[PDB]
Amino acid sequence: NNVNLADGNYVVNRGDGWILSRQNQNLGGNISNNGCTAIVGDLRIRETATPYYYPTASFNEEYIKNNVQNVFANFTEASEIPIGFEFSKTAPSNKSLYMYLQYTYIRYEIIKVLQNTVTERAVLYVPSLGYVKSIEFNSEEQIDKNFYFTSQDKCILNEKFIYKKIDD
Amino acid sequence: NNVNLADGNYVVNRGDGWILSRQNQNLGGNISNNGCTAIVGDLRIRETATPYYYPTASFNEEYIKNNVQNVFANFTEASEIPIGFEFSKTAPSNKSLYMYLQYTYIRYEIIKVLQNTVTERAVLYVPSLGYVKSIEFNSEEQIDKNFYFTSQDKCILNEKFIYKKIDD
Amino acid sequence: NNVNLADGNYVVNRGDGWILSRQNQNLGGNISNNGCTAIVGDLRIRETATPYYYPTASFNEEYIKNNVQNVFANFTEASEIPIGFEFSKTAPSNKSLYMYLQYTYIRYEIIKVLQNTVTERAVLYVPSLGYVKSIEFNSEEQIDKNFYFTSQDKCILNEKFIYKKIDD
Amino acid sequence: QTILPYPNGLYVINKGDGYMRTNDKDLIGTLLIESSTSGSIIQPRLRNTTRPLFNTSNPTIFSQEYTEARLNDAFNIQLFNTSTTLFKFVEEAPTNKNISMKVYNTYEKYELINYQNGNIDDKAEYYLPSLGKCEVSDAPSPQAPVVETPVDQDGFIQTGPNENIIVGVINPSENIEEISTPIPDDYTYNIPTSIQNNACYVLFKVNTTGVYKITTKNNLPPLIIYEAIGSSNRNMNSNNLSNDNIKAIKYITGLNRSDAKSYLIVSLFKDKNYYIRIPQISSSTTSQLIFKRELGNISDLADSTVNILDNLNTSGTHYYTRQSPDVGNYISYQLTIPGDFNNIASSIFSFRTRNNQGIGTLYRLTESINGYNLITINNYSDLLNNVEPISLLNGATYIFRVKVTELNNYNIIFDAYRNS
Amino acid sequence: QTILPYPNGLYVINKGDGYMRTNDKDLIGTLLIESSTSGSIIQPRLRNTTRPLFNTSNPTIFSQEYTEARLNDAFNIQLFNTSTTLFKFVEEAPTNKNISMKVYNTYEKYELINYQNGNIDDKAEYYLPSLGKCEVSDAPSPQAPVVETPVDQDGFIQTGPNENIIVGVINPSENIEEISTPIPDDYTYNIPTSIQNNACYVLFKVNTTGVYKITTKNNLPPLIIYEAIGSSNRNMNSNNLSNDNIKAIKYITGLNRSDAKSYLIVSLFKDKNYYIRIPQISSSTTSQLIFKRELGNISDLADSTVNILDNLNTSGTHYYTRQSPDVGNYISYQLTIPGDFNNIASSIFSFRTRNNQGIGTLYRLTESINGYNLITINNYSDLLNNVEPISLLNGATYIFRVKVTELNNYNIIFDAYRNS
Amino acid sequence: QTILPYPNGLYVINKGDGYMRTNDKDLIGTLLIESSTSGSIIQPRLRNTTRPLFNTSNPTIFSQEYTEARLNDAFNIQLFNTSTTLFKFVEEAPTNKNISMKVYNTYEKYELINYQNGNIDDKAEYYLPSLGKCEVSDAPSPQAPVVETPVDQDGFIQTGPNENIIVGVINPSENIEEISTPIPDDYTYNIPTSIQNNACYVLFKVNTTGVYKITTKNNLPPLIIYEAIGSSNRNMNSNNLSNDNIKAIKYITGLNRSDAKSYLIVSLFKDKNYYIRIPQISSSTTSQLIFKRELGNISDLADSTVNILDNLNTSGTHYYTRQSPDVGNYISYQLTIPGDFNNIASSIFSFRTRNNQGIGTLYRLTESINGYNLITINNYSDLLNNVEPISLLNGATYIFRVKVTELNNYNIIFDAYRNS
Ligand SMILES: CC(=O)N[C@H]1[C@H]([C@H](O)[C@H](O)CO)O[C@](O)(C(=O)O)C[C@@H]1O
Ligand SMILES: CC(=O)N[C@H]1[C@H]([C@H](O)[C@H](O)CO)O[C@](O)(C(=O)O)C[C@@H]1O
Ligand SMILES: CC(=O)N[C@H]1[C@H]([C@H](O)[C@H](O)CO)O[C@](O)(C(=O)O)C[C@@H]1O
Repeated sequence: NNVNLADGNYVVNRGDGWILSRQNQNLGGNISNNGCTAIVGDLRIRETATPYYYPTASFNEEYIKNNVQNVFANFTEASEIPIGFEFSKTAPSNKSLYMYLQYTYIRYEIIKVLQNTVTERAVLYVPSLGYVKSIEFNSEEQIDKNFYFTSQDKCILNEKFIYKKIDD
Repeated sequence: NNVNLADGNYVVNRGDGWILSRQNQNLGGNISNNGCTAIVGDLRIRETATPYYYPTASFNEEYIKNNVQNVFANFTEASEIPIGFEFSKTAPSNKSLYMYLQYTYIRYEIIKVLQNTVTERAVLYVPSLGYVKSIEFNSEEQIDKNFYFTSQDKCILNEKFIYKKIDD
Repeated sequence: NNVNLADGNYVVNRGDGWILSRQNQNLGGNISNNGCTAIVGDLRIRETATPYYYPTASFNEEYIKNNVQNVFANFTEASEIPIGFEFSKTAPSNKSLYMYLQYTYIRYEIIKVLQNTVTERAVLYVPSLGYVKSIEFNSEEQIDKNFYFTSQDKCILNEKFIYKKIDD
Repeated sequence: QTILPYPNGLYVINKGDGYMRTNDKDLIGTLLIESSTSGSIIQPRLRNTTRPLFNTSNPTIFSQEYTEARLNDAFNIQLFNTSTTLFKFVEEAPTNKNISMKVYNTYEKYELINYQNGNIDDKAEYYLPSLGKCEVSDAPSPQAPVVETPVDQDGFIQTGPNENIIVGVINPSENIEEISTPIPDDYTYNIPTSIQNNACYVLFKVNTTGVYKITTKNNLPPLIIYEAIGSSNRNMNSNNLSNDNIKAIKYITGLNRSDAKSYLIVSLFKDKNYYIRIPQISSSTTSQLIFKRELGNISDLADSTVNILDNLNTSGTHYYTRQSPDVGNYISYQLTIPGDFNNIASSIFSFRTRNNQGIGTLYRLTESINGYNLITINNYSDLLNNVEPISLLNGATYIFRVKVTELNNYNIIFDAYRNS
Repeated sequence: QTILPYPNGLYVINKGDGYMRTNDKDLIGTLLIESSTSGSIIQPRLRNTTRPLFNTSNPTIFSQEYTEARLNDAFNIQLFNTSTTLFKFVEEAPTNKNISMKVYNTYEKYELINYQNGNIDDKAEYYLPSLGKCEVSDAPSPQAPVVETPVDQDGFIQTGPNENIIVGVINPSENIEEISTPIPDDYTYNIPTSIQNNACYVLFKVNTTGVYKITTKNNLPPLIIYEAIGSSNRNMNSNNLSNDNIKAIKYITGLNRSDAKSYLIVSLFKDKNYYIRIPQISSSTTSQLIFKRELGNISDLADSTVNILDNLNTSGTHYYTRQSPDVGNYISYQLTIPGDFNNIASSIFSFRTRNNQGIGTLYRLTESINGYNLITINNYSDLLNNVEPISLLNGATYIFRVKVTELNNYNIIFDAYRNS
Repeated sequence: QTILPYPNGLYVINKGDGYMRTNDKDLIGTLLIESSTSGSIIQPRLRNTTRPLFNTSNPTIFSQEYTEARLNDAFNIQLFNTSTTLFKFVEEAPTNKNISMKVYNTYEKYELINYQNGNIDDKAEYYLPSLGKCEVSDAPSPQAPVVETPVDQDGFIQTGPNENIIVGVINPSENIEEISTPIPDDYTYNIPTSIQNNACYVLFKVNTTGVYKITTKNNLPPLIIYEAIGSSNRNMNSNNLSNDNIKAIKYITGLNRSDAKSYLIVSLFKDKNYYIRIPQISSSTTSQLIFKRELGNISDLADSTVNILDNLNTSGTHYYTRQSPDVGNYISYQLTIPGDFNNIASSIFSFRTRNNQGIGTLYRLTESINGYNLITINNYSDLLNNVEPISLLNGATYIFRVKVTELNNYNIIFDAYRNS
């Protein structure tokens, strides 16, 4: 929780590749076998690509939005233009392949700091792209709970901390 | 024509992969050569995917429809959602490839039986997917009539006989 | 400039694959690296596929159009139907790939001749398809001016001279 | 200009795929694909509208709409200027050479003909938009010399595989009578008075698979019989013919020549539907269609018109001109030779054909054992100017079967030479 | 019919992907892919509309809309009958054999249950449209014999990987109280009068990570405590609980049985949000929620209900029936054995369980050093019909911890046998 | 801050592709592609709208619309905020490692400048939406330490290949005169009175390919000549210049400095169209444009301004400051040295440049043989502080040609030193 920077408010890019807790399988999954190539994708548009604001007393949604879109990517303007992504994997011979899709996100924070630690923190998740997990299976095989389910938000890439001081 | 089951009326799934007589080349064909990959496909929707009812005195179209859609797939509900299929083949080096497409169908029957044979039979063909035949050729080569033309309805897969008794 | 044919007016197909001066990079370009497959394409429709008429005193646009479309392809009727083309290339390992797209054209001429040379000439460029040039690069590498820029109209295929006499 | 061995009527011929107009009139475009690059041309059906082409010899009768209705009768073409089918061509160029990809629109050529007495009286050509053609080759040198070449003749060229599928269709200006009840071994059908005004078809099926003799009363007029294409399988009821309004028909045997007094010997199957075309008869007295199941070896004639030969009391030349069957198929002739029956051989006979070559089998027809029987008298390898005499018993009935082996002319001519 | 080791309430269980109806009710279709050919079936989302399936045991309470609201609480499913996701299957057939490609629509099965006293009182099944199933195999012989087989029972089959993810959700007919200020080491919360009318949850967090004793005044009623799933990270303020309205909850410990006088010993973490469910209390006098930070080895009990055992002055059988914890988890019992405290061992005790097997640890609870302390007296490998006597000092307080090892029954029964 | 060796006017410079804003402002997103998996990011143009970026130094003159009109003049850019082009990136991860795919939108940077006396007076930057950038690398460890790094400066970075294509465009506030008739070997064009109010261009072509002397009456003002880019091929008529309204122009030679009395020696080609810019002349007496075909070796000067050097009767320093040609190109100086012509060498001359280095060739200009002739007197390898004396005949006319070899300054300075 320690942060080595001066007193004041900051907007920070925490990076791409964040996935959210409990929504692992919301988009569904895909089953194939015996050398079949399975493909899953999505053309994200505004009606299915919803940003998640977790605001705070001093930092409301409009405040998060304007400061993020001024320094980093304007996700409102970008949302008007459909963009596709897809993943493919070939099922192995004589075995079955399961493959499920979930949205990835850019995590943004707006933090207040007193020179030792973050005092306040609002969070914004902007829809980015997607991520597939796959597993080989058969009907008799039990598999790890944690494959299907993420209990805490995490980043499948390396986390980042790129900062700008608001009202310097 | 013999059928080993009790007296009464039945709805029966005769399987997928049926092709219809005299409509082999209705969708057209495709010509390629010299290592080219040729692809043909179709996004079947309601305006080009027409079911064929061949009804009978006791079994009219609405009677065929309702009994098929209650036991087997609801093809009316399914028809509202576009679905694509395509085939591809690479033309050989220094030779030409011809490739033609035709719709495949699920064949359904509604049969009346007296304990030795089918007394009555209505038929329904529901559009399923498609099937390509291909042939290598040159301008001088004559080829079999039966390649271009199917005179009697047949199934390119194994035929099935999955039955349910109507009004048990 | 010499042309071995009788006195009179002619419509002539100069072939496919013509590219126009100074518009090399109008459609933009594409950058990839490290074994990535880059794809660029276009579904040409009427709003982005504009013909270029360079008419003359005796041969106006309507005169060029009608005589070309009577003998050769009716490009007005063809323009109503969207058609796609695309190119792909895999970027090399540990190097960057640049790839840019430009429209190709059928060049048509209507020429007046006096039995030694072409006295008059109107030109029509009909949008055909497209053409990609690619180059491997790094940030420090200088590259030929002529890669980015065509100063005079040329044909990337062999030029043709297929003629018909107007009003014989 | 080939011989069409078919009776009068309407035919839709699929003359193949890969047709396209000359002078790059159907060129979509050309891609230059550089080495180690892939190129692709797509028809993605973002619009469903297609552009069929059509030509006709008589636009009032064979109009586009009329031709389309026949194409539907024949091949069940549903949609003529809308498609949801896509086609695409993809090609990677090798590491060493550039490649040229030329893509064209193409058509399937359907030909509608009105065929009368061996002539095409009316002709329409319908070009159904198809799924394209791609020609790839080594990229041409841009420095290649420019050859001044004249624009070639306006029309079509065929770039697809050879094809000629002929399908007969019911003439929709001729009424269809239906015998709903599958006919028993012996059936007589009274021809209604509408036959006075135009020809008609009678749709029927047989109760029991077998060989049948089909004829009018007094063996005139001649009959034509077809099979409904694709009627097998499909809907069915016990004692009722299931009409699916199938108008695509396959010619079996029969002819149009009005003086050809005859009957048909045909192998008919229970699971099929058949059409008999009865020509217009201007008489005021009712005609009949007579069906008679035949057991025994008269099945040797199966699928054949049996022409009854008349006025043979004179000696020498006796010609009979008839529509030739196709190569491999039968035409037959029945002969009751003149004179009273004891066991004297009547003025020796010699049998030959004139236009078309054929095998030839002579049978004596047994009249009243318990049903008819054929006794093979002699076979002939070639019939064209054949002169192997044979002595037939006066008063006896003989049948000569010709299996055609070369089709030089629309008509086959048969000569029963009566020698001494 | 498995034992669900959870308290009363609402649960949404994801029972896995790859569900589909029987009798090819979800078959998209089959491609026959010839050797050296590729075949593909695409769901391109040209329409976004999907068709979820739904069944319910009571349609008035567990309506589709209500079930959807719970699925949102649990998994944050946003869209129930619209999708922009595509799926596609592609397969090239080998050079030697043809291949069959069968593609189906599939669903994820979500199950909403109202769980009361170890029974499912209300049950709804929501089938969320998923991203399909493809089965490829060698193309079947078209000459294969046709086996007449009856249509099998109407319903679903599962073709995806085994899955059973249980997520508790807040009962939305029970109000949520919030302690906005992160609680200090010692906190007392006055339960408002609305508790007279229905149960409630109290949302809170701790200021300092540690082990805590949670109990009502006089240890009745029993409490249940859950953790909010996914509350970590996310928004934060110094001295203020950040509510993100997270309604997905993970059960920690506690039970419903109304006579189970008890307290909770739970390991709570600063970065998390917790929910305590206080049941309905019909009394007119105010009840309190007491939090007390515990230092020292009472943490051995961490995440356990501690059941206070009453009326043990009689000797022999002393049964106590309680909701069994899951395999690997704790249930604990506090015993102040009868008699006055000197150092005489009170009528020897023997400890056993009845339904479920478990490990078992006996501690003496030190009362007043400087904070509480547990001294391990003895461990027991198996508890089911265990009869190893132990002599406890009269007037002393002992705690017996059971770590469950086999879950045969919803309830675990504990017997404190008082021997002589 | 490079030297632009061009005359005054408007220029559109394509400064390359692959431009993108800092701080991931143009990031579409990142895919983590697991081993043995393919990942893909698509821009499918389901909407055609694009978002060009634009900055300007003066928004009233160089407005977005004005800049777009210049981009059209230069490169024929048709559509500025709509595209039908698609781009896609596909990548399979190896069996052993995961891969990261980062995709960005990109732009082509076009720069519009108003260039006056070696300064940029007005500057606009137009960023045309391009076909993207993909960066793949080994997937980063999710456990990688988080380095706190400041957001870097707002602006663009270039990630595409180095490019700097300069294209001049006609100043659309200056009228274009056209000589429709291809000029013969000798032509005189009367400059209309509008030249009093602003500069103009005269569009023309030559009847016969050759070298030409172009000058005003009395050699003032100086002229600039350009070539129309892409005018070759295209429409044509016998004795008529075909205007295609091509406004993209390539500078050949000429300069703006108002006191530079001169003429042009240029190699002009029959199949091209040329533009001469005549500056504003405020005089009330009519000026003329004089074309004169030159046979013979005055072609050595081909594409050069020939500066007539004045007031050289004094001895020593004689500087002349002129717009420097680019490396490899010519600037020339004509000298009629003072004194009466017999055969005495006039006060020895020494020739040097001051700012820019160059080769240097001294010719004596023959006046009246039958047309002009150049006799090479001497060459000089380097011109910067060159002091090799040469004795020229008084009254004779000499031409000194400088081929530039290093471009240090916008202006090249020429010194004709008159020694004794
Ligand atoms: C009454 C009769 O039997 N007429 C037959 C005649 C003569 O027998 C033949 O011309 C003389 O040899 O020939 C035909 O007209 C003929 O050429 O086909 C057929 C006709 O059936
Ligand atoms: C007052 C008291 O302590 N009652 C306990 C009783 C008796 O002790 C037991 O039935 C006799 O052995 O048992 C329970 O009802 C039980 O079965 O769970 C629990 C209850 O806490
Ligand atoms: C009348 C004349 O010829 N003037 C020339 C003068 C002088 O000769 C020079 O300054 C003295 O050496 O120089 C320029 O102004 C100069 O610097 O470019 C150019 C001009 O052409």
